[PDB]
Amino acid sequence: TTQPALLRLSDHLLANYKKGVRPVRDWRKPTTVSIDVIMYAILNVDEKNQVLTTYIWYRQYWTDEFLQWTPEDFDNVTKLSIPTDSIWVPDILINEFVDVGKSPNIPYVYVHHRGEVQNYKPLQLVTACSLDIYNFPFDVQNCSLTFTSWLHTIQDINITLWRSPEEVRSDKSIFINQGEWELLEVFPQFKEFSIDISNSYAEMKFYVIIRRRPLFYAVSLLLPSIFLMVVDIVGFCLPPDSGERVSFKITLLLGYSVFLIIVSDTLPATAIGTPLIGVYFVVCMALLVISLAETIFIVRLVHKQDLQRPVPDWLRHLVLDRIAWILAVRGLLQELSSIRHFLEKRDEMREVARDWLRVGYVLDRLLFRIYLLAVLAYSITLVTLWSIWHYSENL
Amino acid sequence: TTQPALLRLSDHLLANYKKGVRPVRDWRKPTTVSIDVIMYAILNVDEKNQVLTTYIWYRQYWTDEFLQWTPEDFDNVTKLSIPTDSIWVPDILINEFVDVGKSPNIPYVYVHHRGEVQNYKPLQLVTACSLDIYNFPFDVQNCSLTFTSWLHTIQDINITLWRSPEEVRSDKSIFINQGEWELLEVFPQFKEFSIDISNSYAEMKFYVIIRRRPLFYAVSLLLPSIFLMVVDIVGFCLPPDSGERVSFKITLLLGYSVFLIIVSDTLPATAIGTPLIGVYFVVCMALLVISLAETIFIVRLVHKQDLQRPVPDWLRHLVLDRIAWILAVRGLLQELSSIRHFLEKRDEMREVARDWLRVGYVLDRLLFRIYLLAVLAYSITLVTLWSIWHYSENL
Amino acid sequence: TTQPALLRLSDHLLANYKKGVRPVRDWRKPTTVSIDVIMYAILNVDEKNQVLTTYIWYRQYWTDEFLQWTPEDFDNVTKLSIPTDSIWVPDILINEFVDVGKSPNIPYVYVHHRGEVQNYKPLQLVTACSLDIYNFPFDVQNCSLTFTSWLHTIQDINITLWRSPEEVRSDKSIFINQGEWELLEVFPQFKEFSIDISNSYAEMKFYVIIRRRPLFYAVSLLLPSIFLMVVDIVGFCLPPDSGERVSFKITLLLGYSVFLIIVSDTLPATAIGTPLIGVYFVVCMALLVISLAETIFIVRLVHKQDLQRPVPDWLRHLVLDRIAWILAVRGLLQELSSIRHFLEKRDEMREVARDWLRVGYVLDRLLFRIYLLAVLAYSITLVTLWSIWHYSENL
Amino acid sequence: TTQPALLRLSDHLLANYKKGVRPVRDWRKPTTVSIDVIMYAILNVDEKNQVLTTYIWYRQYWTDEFLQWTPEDFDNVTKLSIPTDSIWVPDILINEFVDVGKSPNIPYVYVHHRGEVQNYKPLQLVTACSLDIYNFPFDVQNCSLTFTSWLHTIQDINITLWRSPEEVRSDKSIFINQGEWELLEVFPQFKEFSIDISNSYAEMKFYVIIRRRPLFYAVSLLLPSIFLMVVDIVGFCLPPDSGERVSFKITLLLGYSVFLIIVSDTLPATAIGTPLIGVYFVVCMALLVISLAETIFIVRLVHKQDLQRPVPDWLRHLVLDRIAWILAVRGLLQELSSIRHFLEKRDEMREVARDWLRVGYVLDRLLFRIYLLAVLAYSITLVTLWSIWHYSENL
Amino acid sequence: TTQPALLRLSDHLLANYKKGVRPVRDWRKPTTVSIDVIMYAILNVDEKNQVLTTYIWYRQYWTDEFLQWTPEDFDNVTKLSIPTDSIWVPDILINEFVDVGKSPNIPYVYVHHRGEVQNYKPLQLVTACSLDIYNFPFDVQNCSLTFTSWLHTIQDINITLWRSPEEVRSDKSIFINQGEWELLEVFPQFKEFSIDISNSYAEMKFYVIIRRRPLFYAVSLLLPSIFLMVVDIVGFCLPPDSGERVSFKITLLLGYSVFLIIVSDTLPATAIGTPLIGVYFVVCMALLVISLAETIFIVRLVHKQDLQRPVPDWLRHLVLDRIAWILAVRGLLQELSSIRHFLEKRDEMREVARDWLRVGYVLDRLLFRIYLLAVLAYSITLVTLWSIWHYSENL
Ligand SMILES: *[C@@H]1O[C@H](CO)[C@@H](O)[C@H](O)[C@H]1NC(C)=O
Ligand SMILES: *[C@@H]1O[C@H](CO)[C@@H](O)[C@H](O)[C@H]1NC(C)=O
Ligand SMILES: *[C@@H]1O[C@H](CO)[C@@H](O)[C@H](O)[C@H]1NC(C)=O
Ligand SMILES: *[C@@H]1O[C@H](CO)[C@@H](O)[C@H](O)[C@H]1NC(C)=O
Ligand SMILES: *[C@@H]1O[C@H](CO)[C@@H](O)[C@H](O)[C@H]1NC(C)=O
Repeated sequence: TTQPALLRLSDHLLANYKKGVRPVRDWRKPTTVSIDVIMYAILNVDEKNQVLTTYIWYRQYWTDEFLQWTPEDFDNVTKLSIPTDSIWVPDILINEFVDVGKSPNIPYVYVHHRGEVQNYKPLQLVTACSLDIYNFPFDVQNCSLTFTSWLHTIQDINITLWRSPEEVRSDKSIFINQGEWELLEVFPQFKEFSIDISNSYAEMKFYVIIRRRPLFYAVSLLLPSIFLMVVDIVGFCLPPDSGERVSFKITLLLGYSVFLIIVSDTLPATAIGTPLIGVYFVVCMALLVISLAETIFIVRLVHKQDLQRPVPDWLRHLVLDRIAWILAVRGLLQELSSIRHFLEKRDEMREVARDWLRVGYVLDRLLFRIYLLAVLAYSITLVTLWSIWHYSENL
Repeated sequence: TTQPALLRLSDHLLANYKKGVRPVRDWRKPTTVSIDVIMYAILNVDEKNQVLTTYIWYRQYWTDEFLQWTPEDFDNVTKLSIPTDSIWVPDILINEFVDVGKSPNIPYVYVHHRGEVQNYKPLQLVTACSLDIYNFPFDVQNCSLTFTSWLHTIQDINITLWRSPEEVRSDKSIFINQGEWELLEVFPQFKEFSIDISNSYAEMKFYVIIRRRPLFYAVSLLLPSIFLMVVDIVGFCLPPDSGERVSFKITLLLGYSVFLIIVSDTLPATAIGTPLIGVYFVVCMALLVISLAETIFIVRLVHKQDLQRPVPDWLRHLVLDRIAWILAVRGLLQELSSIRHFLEKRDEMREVARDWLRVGYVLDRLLFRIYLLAVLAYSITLVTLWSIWHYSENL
Repeated sequence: TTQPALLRLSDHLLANYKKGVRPVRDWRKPTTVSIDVIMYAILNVDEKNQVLTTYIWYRQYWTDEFLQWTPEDFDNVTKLSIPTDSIWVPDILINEFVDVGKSPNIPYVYVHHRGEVQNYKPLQLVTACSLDIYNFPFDVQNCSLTFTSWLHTIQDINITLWRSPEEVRSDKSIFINQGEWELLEVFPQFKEFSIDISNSYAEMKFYVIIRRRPLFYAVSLLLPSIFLMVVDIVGFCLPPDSGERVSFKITLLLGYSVFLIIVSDTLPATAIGTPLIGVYFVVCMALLVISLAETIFIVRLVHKQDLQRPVPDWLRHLVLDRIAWILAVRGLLQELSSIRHFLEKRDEMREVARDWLRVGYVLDRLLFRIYLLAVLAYSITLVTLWSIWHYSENL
Repeated sequence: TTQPALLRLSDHLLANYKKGVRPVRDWRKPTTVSIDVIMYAILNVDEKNQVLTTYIWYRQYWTDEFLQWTPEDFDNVTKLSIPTDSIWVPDILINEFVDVGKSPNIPYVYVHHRGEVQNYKPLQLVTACSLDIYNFPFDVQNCSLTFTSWLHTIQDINITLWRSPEEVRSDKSIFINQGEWELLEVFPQFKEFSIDISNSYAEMKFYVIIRRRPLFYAVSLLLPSIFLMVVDIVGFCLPPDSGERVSFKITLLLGYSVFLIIVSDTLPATAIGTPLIGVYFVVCMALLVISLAETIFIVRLVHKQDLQRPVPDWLRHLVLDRIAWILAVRGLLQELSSIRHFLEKRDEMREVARDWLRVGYVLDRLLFRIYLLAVLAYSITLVTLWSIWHYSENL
Repeated sequence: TTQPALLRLSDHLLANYKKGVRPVRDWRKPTTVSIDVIMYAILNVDEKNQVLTTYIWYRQYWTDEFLQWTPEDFDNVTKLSIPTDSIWVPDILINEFVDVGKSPNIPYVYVHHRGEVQNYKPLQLVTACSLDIYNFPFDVQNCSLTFTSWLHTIQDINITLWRSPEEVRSDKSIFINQGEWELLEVFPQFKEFSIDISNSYAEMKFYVIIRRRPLFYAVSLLLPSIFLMVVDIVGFCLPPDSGERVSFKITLLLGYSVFLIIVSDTLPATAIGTPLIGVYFVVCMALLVISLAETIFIVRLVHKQDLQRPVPDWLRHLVLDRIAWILAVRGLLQELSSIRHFLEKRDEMREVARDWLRVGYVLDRLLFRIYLLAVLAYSITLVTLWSIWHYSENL
């Protein structure tokens, strides 16, 4: 007619159309929603409140049996857009979410032909996830998102995947690669959910694989922790007996405590787990404290009237395996002989006070061995963490 | 007829239906809402603002006497879903809440048959609770949630439990066990509420039992506080008199103050209570300060012209119970005898300055006893706190 | 008739009813709103942004002359509930508020009989108040809430109190007593408000009296500040002259600075006032600094060639009131006499360097007096603050 | 008639009334909005994000030519209130704003007579402003608010002031004077805005004058910075040469660094400017560092084998202007003479090591002069800042 | 007619007008939206969450074929404003955004003539961007904003630029120049977007060029880092051998660590990059630590019984290139000769302990060379960063 095609097509469709009833002619046939997920960016991974922020491009389609027309009647048009609030829209929600509402709504949907309705929308999802930092510098996380209908059972709503699973697994078309986390794989999975003997529901789980970039954390933390070899080589060659070691070890302890003072403002906080690097740091702290204490005992003993046991019961264990594994003229001469002792009184002080450096080292040597074993353990665990991080790129 | 069943059933029901009036044919019969609560996760327990964040799956049903139909008239269908905003929905609210609004709405409800209407919805509840941290590492909390109608009295609205109470007590089907707090029991309870002589209301209280996981806090706090035995064994065997103790005790005091500097960033803050562990920490601080002061007095006395009272009035109390519980030739000889005194002047300095180590220990020994009693008290209170924590799993 | 009573009663009332016009038959009679306030909890008192968060149960009623019916016509029912958005609701707002919107709405109101309409609603009020912390540990606050209509004058809207004032003064039926602040009195007051010569408005002020619980702040702050007697008794009996005091006072200054380092994370921050306890703390700091400086001068003078003025002009003021208020044989003997002076050269060093401890104390004694006066002032002001806090419970 | 007056008056007005068209009979006449601004409180001045929070009581009126009636027809009533959402309301917005939405809406407006419509509403405005802290303790700020229509040009909407400008300049009727900032003047101003050659817009700028209260900041910051005279008088009279100054200056440097450690938690942060007081503080820090360094050189030189140049090229400049601006008997006697040198070897050590205190002071005296000039500059700039602050109350 | 023109024109237009259909008579012609962007202010650049906050004045127009009229029929009016919610409005969104919703809506649009509809609105955009701080003090950022339709393809919606590109490039008419960042260029760009073989979309990218103001950061950070020349000139001229250097270098290390303690509260935090200035700071820290260690070895060696290798294998490399690139009378005489050795025993101690200052400097000199090279590198990199910053103003 003279009326333009789109206006009278919308009049023919939307008038005498009841939004709020499931668009099926036979109620025994469930409606099928085919959803798709495209990854855009990873905005934040809190790893203290166990929640991550993500931004996802989302689309889905279903069949609306009451929106059908013959094209050549309405001037041969095969697609139009009508407002979302005037048709039936299913309720698809995420099971795990903390706060949603910063994602806007799109008030337009295509109704292509034969009832094909398509919805395009962005998503600002803040979803709870179980984030572990056991291997902090080299983390690989394994988070899930579940799509389902909160009310409709599987006899009313089915969920299917839009594309083939392989395309969804490797889809990095619009991802931002200038952040901190690197996307690896989005793995879809279908499940039937039921926690009671009456009703069952359809779910579509998406597993998101992310991986940290360790360069920043390596150059900012590991090399100052490589300085344990510096402290070892400055504490080894320096005389272990009374000298400047006590003071210089104290200064290095203050420095290595200032380092962990700075580090605590950068390492993540979590109330259920701690990084293994922190375990190695506190082990190094304990060994430094025991080293300082042992140096204090050795300094004190050989300079404050050493009365150590010559042959105590511990000597047997000391020697069993440690040495294997690791008129007035007469009065004038009398007083001259009496005052001649000043030379001895000036000389016999060092010989008194320089006794037992030999026995003091039996503990410094063992503690040096402990330092080297600790450093070797740190190196091997760092290498194996890097290996586990690097082998995760196969998926 | 030719019209499909669901559309004309919705037309028959919703047309000439007035939302806003209580759906009863006789106004003397109150409507009964049967509610249920399923526990999902404990997102946050603030324990500083006395509020916890929780996520609960919720459902309820009531009877709508104006939504009834004979199935075989409408093509034998016995269930349909209609929008929530087109029927009467009761107002069930939580008495204690700080901020709600991050939980979305579900715009669909089943109207099964004979007026059975079911509502399914998630809940993001941020509810105030009285959280105590007296036994911080081993806490067991006891929080409540109250469901009632804010306007309708008990003559208009009754609240009943959906399932049997035993099922609600032990329902951990969908709980997340990868967090910090562990769920123990959800105990329902019915009460009739009235704060005036005219109106009474129906409530349904739910008591949520949670329990902290102490592993993280134990390995991160207790063992550095186990190092009090390290400080005791390094302060005992080291000479108590003038030597290196003053300085070494000062260094340990700086270290044990750095520890509580770090701890204050991890211990919770509350303006109405403090953990008992903090009480033991400050007691240890006070004892360390008194030890350092006593060492300073002992160092000062025996090296700066000791003029202590030989037999003061305190000697009686010192000995009563402490020792039980715990031509020119003549001038030449004259000047030789005069200058012979240099040996004595060089020798009689140590004997002057090494007087009274015996009396100085009467206080170091007692203070060592005080340290051991404090450590024993710490150990026994830690054991009893763990026992109280472990016996709470029976419920 | 056959139609049930509630439905046709709602039809008779709400149909041909215009929401948006004040429900009076004669426009010269103002409508009267009778409000009531019940106290539930005090969620937060910020005392840095001068705002407090409160939770109040609220109710009010007015007369709607267009909602009237004869009961026995409509099957003898004398109460019903109708949606709030379908009738006229007055605009009652708080004058002082920072952010509202976290309190939900109740979409139901009773219309009892003869036009009696009742509204029940919770309130999440975040209202600005003038909070002072002059007596921080023992605060008693005096905050107001004002209820009025923002547009309607007193010729259109009147505000009256629901119950008698005495009941509102003492109403602690549902208060939570497990928080930090204690409720004392809610005092209603009526006022007529007008800031221009044309229009006047009706207000209903509510004064909320709250009171801090000082136990936590006392046990956490006062006793370490009771340790000023510890520092006084360790600085008094220790020799004031050159010895270990300079160093030990330095150590106590570092400790008493670490204390205020910790305290600054717990004391409240306010840009218009400071607690008097902080004034006493900084006075103690200044006195400690002046003590350390005076000890440095006394140490320096009596050990570095004292050339003080014997009788300067200050001696008169020093003594006026301070002492009241507070062949070759000849050469051989010659060289022997020359070398005999070594005894004097070894002995006359202490006598040179031990001059004037007597004059040094004239300042240490006065400064000790200053410490005791400062401690007495601290004690008396703490006692009077506690007395003012305790006498406030009469109201 | 029998129908009450207000209901049929509202029926006569609102029926057949089209909201959404500008209420003028002739479209060539712009509508005039007469606005007013009343100041209530200044909630926050961020001075780090360059934004302030304000609370303003607001009102405006315009003429609605379609809402007119003869009073004696409708029972002689000359005012009524009708809902805001049923009439035409202009769009008046602030040009500069960061976040609005915490101010509620008032759903009622008076339509007095002959089309006089009045709107009363509160405002929660968070507006960006250029805040400078050059004179932090004594700031006077100069912030603007602009009211205009975002779409309608001046041919459609005009903005006029309700009252006379003088009344708006001095209007402190409802201001809260218990905060931090003091209101001085609200200066209205009219401008015609146009950034293109086609369209012009009408604006009404309001300049808000505020002023800080300096008491808190003075008593909390200036007096500890008055202690520079304390450090000057303790560093002047103390011997400048080797003694206790190096150590005592180090202790004062640690104290004066602890002071600025505390201050950094209270001084405001701004990325475009710094207070001049901070400049004086860092100048004092630099002068203290140079003083400590110069003392170290002087201590080192006169005690470690001084080999300074006697007459270098700098001596000319040193003296030009600085001094103006500022058998066996023979062997027995031989060995006696040889050993007689012990007296000289014991005596000639001080005379060697006490050389050149005279030359060392040439730098300490000059640096003392620098300290006094710095203190004088600090005092004069503080006085002039106070004078500028005090003279701002004339407006 | 008697009815005023605007009311009946609005009646003629809006009645029988269907909002929700694209306003084209022929559906094969896409609608064209001509957009414009005007820059107002840069509120925040987070550079830790990789997001910036911006405020933009925005406008656009399109053609509405169903809103057309002949002017002289409706009393010769050629423009009117009608509510936005009563006509068709396209959906133009930004691809990258984190949170929107603090920008209000303007419920009025001009419909000029022949279907010309204009929309004016402000925008509060919080958009994600890739912010780098490699050259922190002198940053130039390069951020994008993309405008497109989220649903409509290019066959339905086209996007064109309102003005010429040159005007948009240089448009600083209403910019605020009192902030931290300086606007340089807004560069528009058109692109056709398609990530699939079926649908294509039209985009309009806007590149926003901003530039930091370095004055504040220069005066607050660079000059204290210019004090490395102060530390170099106080560590060079001071004797490198045993003396006061160890202690004075320790004090400078504590000062230069306090500086970076203060700096960490002002430097930005980013998990993907670090400023080069921080790299130079940590290099200076490492060199200071190695200097202190080398001084400790040199102090220890020449004072604790030096037993260094005289001619080790390292001597060849030491000398190859380093020196090029950089009765009783007999007994009386016997005892006199025996006691005559006291002079030698008092004299031969310094000569023993003053051995090898010559060899110790071979490392201090090299380390001084390292300091000068580090300072030169710092200066040249600062100059080149300033040059890159200054040359960016050409665009
Ligand atoms: C629609 O298709 C028919 C048959 O294929 C064709 O004749 C007609 O031209 C098409 N519509 C238009 C508007 O061209
Ligand atoms: C409904 O039930 C009747 C009787 O049980 C049965 O005959 C009929 O087939 C059922 N409806 C349908 C659609 O099959
Ligand atoms: C209402 O009151 C009348 C008279 O008191 C009484 O007869 C009647 O039974 C009452 N209504 C009902 C439903 O009982
Ligand atoms: C309105 O004014 C008229 C004339 O002044 C007066 O007679 C009449 O009484 C007034 N209306 C009422 C309701 O009194
Ligand atoms: C509109 O234009 C016509 C012809 O140009 C003119 O005669 C008429 O006066 C104009 N309208 C009005 C209201 O003046």
